[PDB]
Amino acid sequence: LGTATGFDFELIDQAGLGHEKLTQARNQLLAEAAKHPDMLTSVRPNGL
Amino acid sequence: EDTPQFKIDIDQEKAQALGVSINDINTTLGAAWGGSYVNDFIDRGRVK
Amino acid sequence: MPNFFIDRPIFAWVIAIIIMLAGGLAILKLPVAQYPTIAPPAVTISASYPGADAKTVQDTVTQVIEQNMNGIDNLMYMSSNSDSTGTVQITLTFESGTDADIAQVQVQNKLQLAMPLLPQEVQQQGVSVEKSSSSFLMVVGVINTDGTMTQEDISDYVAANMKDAISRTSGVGDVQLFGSQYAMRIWMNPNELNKFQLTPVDVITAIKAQNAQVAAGQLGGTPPVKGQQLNASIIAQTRLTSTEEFGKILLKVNQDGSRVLLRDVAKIELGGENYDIIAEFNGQPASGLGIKLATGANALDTAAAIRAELAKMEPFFPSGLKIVYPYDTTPFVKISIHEVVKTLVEAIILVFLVMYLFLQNFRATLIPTIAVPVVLLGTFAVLAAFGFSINTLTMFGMVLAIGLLVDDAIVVVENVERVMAEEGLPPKEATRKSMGQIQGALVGIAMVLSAVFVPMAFFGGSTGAIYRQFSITIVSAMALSVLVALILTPALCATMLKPIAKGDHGEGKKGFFGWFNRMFEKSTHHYTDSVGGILRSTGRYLVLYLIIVVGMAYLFVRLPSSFLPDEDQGVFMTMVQLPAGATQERTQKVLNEVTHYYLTKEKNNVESVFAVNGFGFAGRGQNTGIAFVSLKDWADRPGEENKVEAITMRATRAFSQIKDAMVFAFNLPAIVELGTATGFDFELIDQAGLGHEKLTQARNQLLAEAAKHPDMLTSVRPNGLEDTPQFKIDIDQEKAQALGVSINDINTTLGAAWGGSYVNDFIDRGRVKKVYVMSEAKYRMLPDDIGDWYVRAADGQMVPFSAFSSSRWEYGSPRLERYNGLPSMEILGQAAPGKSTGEAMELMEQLASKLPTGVGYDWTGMSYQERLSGNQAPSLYAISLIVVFLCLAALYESWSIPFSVMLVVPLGVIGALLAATFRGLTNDVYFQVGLLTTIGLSAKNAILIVEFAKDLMDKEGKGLIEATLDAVRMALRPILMTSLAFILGVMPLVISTGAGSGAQNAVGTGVMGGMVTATVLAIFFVPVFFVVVRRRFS
Amino acid sequence: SDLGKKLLEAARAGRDDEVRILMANGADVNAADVVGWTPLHLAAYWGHLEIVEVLLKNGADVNAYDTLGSTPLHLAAHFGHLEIVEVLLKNGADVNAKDDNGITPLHLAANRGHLEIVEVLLKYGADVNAQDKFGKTAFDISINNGNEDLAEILQ
Ligand SMILES: CCCCCCCCCCCCO[C@@H]1O[C@H](CO)[C@@H](O[C@H]2O[C@H](CO)[C@@H](O)[C@H](O)[C@H]2O)[C@H](O)[C@H]1O
Ligand SMILES: CCCCCCCCCCCCO[C@@H]1O[C@H](CO)[C@@H](O[C@H]2O[C@H](CO)[C@@H](O)[C@H](O)[C@H]2O)[C@H](O)[C@H]1O
Repeated sequence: LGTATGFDFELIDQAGLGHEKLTQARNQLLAEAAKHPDMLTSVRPNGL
Repeated sequence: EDTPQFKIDIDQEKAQALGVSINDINTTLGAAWGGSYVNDFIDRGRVK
Repeated sequence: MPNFFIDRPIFAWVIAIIIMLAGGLAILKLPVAQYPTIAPPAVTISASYPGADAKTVQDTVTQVIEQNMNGIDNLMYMSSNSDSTGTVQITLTFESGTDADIAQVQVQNKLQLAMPLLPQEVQQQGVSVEKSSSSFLMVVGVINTDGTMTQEDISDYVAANMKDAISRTSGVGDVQLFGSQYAMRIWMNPNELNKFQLTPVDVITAIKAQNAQVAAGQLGGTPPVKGQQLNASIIAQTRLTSTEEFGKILLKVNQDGSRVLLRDVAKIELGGENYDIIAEFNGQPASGLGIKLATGANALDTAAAIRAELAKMEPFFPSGLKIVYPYDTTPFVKISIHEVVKTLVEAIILVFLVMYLFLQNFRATLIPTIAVPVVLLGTFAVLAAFGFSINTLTMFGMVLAIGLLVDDAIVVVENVERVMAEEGLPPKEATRKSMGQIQGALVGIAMVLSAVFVPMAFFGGSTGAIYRQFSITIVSAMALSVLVALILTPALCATMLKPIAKGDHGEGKKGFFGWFNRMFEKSTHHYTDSVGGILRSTGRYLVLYLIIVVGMAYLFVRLPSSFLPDEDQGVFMTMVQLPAGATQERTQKVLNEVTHYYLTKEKNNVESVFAVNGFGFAGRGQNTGIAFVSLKDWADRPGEENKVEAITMRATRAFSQIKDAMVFAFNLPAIVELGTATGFDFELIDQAGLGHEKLTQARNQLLAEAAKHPDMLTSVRPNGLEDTPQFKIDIDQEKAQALGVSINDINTTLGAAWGGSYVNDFIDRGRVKKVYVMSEAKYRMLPDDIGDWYVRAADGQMVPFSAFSSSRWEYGSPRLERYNGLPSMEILGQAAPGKSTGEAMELMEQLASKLPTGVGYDWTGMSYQERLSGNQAPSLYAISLIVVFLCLAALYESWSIPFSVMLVVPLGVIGALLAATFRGLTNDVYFQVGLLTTIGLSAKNAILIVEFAKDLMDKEGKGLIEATLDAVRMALRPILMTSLAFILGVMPLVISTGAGSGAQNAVGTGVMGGMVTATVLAIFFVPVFFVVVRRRFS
Repeated sequence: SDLGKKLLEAARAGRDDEVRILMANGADVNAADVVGWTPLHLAAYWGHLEIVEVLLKNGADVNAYDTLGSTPLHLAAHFGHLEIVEVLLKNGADVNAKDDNGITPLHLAANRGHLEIVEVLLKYGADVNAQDKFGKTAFDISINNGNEDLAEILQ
């Protein structure tokens, strides 16, 4: 159940786009989440 | 029901006399008429 | 509840019928086997490396598997041994109550993942994971009398024809072939191979090419050219099927054009996979099938079905082939069941006689005749419900129950007959009152007897499993007897019995019964006068009690102890160990003498001798062998002179004369599954990588120190083999590379010729079988033959093995043991006469502490079980003793009075110990259960006397002595009736000389002797106990 | 013989008291198992110094050879039994004894790198230039094993 009021999210490659396209899609979501400090906090990847 | 079968006999004595290895005969015959699974490849980011 | 069913007799019959049908149903569905699952779940990993030494097997297979045996649940310990036959066996023993299927699949799964780490030769042969803890139902022997078939010829037939059919038979759970099916044996010749400049490398390469299944394809296969009409599969080269085809295998074509075939450079025949074991049945070639019983199957139905299937095969056997049964365990199960029915039939017959002797009316003799069978059938229903089976232990459990089932029947009926004779009430009113006196007591007795036997089932390991069979059977039988005593027999008594006039004691009759009634009435007044005099001087009888209690303790300590009694099983073994380096032929000559002795000097005892050359339990090799002696029926061997123990002693002494061989006979354990279970099992562990040689020196040291204590330790020897001379050959790498000879071709030519090589498979009459290449005997015997083998160099020149090799003699292990991953050496031994096994372990631990640094130890098998069992015993006795008190304390409404009942325990134990000590028996399970039952009924007798005595004081306001004298008078008849019937009931068990007598003797002796004292003493001591206790406390 | 097989076991196990009793009863000291190993061969192998001396006192063959030509000195030198090597050599052990391979006690000693034993063998006149069936000397073994200490001794 982990942290109290936190979430574990998974961004999936459905069309077989590629790692490069998925990293860009991740960055777009990370950047759009940074525009919402009022709701979302410490949104980051668990990978390298 | 019982099916007709095409029995093919490789004369290994004749093969040796002509200088042909039985491995190359078995592979040629095997790969040609039956097919042969060589290795895998990546098709749009999936092993096939 | 008794009142409820006295007014509702048909309801009481319905419950009795419901119980009967449940029992009758249970009897049909109940599993039937000699013994239940005693030994803890054990999974054995078996692998094979053809032509490999113990160290090659250990360092490439055993160690690799051991390291991967992780993530497996409920493992107690792991043990393995690697021997010079090229065999390894890793046994993983699990916690008792572990699912054997889950245990095996978890072991199997970890092996599968470790398979790619093993040698290619071991992966070819494969690695078997089997439940080894299971035992054999019977061993079917297959022989050839007209000498037309070898053991290989017989083995192949059984495998190809008989095995699958027996495996399919109803109730069969496992079938192991005692031998192997045919293999295509290529017996290579080095002189012929060198003549044509060929090697075993060429022979192997050629077989792999010309004996193979080649994939081709299809005509008109998909995707096709549209318009195609026919689609046919293409068949190419398939496997060879005959010795002829293998003979025509081409190896070389010469310059002149002449062809070199496999038959030119080798002998080609169908033979065995290995020739290590030679099996003979009365000197004739033999194979066989080891058949195990399936889970829940009926042993008697299974064996009958196996014989039925073999009977249908009989018309299709080749001439000379015969079926023989050297080992069969069903005769025990059939006799164990028959003697149970016989006992309980005689028990009902005996009650009838004693009931009519005292009560003298057939109406009263039929109440026990109905009640006893009802409770027995009831037990079978509870037995089935708890997942128990009909076995020796559960069957003798019911024989030991009858004394307590019969008692309930007599006590109820007798008490009603007395009340009618004394007060003159009608049967219905008499039963209501009679039950009112005993109903609270019987419920109290039920709770006490539970507290005696139930805790005994909560022992752990092997001993706990054995005790649980007796515990549940007796507690179930006891429990149902009380329900039938509070439901049926009250209803029967109220309806079936005939009224007795007030003061009618049968003294008005004539003949025998008129005389008997006068005698007994006079004897009762004589007895009550004796108690009156005993109670005037309680002081001296308290002294006499302490002498019995001290006398009890004395005998209990001096009585030799042993888990189970040695039984004449109609089978025993003769171990044959020859010196280090001794050959197969030399061991056969000794086995022939053993076979000759048993068929000559024991012609009237021995049926057959199964001579197995090459196999031993303590290790394998050409220098070991065992002869399995199969005896005639017990009825065709009268007296102790014609018994296993007598013959064992005669054989041991007879074979003492034989030179260069350690030959001796010995009986099998009571439970083959469990093992020896007499002595200790010690493991000596290398904890700091000391090595084999250093672990040998530390072992010799421990053995030497054990020999200096004959007073404590006896027969303390190693279980494994000793180091033997082995032919070390050093291949010069420089010389090999110089002459242009590869190491692969050198190590293949050596390994293939001398060791043998499993090349590939071929199909013999629609059966896939192995192809082995190996040197013909005469070219792989002596070190001179090493030089006769040639290997081709790159330049095509044939170089002899002597050119690039050097040899010497060294010593090495032909059997390397490992315990829990670390190198070990198993040491067996036992406590000296008079000494306990526990004391012997204490010293072995002390001696082990003074061994060199890095040398550890551990307790395995029976030793591991004994220690964890010994820890439980104190806590269980305490629980058992506390609850007995608490139950009696509630029954009598007193903290003090319970002691009067609990003081009778030694009165029954002294008689049992006197009987056992006199007859020369041991403190075994059957005896120990015999004590608990003797204590049970002796307590039951006392409980009723104390209850009656107390109730008379409480209700009618009688004095202590008045009530006690009145109580013993009323209690005399039913005590004598119960004792008389039960002592006569266990008479056949004591005097039994034939089959399963060791069990019956242990059962009967302790019970009969105990009952005699428990009867004679209690009637005089119970009144003393109650009086002495009552006087002290208030 | 009976006692011959008991002495073979006694000599191997290293039971000095049993060997003593066997020498008194007259156990065959020239007794040999299937491979041709005498009690002295075994005593030398398993490193039982006291029994080697007792056996030699009772006329045991010091230059006894097995079915492959190896002597007790070969075994004593190979397995690094300095005390036993000296006793054997004092009692007239062939220092240059060749097995069927042409291997000597010096070769075997040099191979396992027993520096003390090598110098004892050379003291009693070991042929340092002795060649086995491959033409290898104790020196050729020393440089191949990479034993700098042993290399210096053989110069
Ligand atoms: C009909 C009514 C009677 C019901 C009977 C109920 C049966 C009792 C259930 C428990 C059975 C197991 O019994 C249990 O054994 C373990 C040992 O394994 C004991 O544990 C023991 O540990 C160590 C072992 O050296 C002892 O020093 C210690 O005195 C003891 O506590 C428990 O104290 C005991 O409760
Ligand atoms: C050890 C062998 C097995 C025997 C087990 C012991 C119990 C059975 C023995 C027989 C019991 C009967 O023996 C009984 O002894 C007592 C001794 O106080 C006698 O009592 C005797 O002393 C009392 C006073 O103390 C007198 O009042 C009485 O007149 C006198 O006979 C009883 O009259 C006799 O009947």
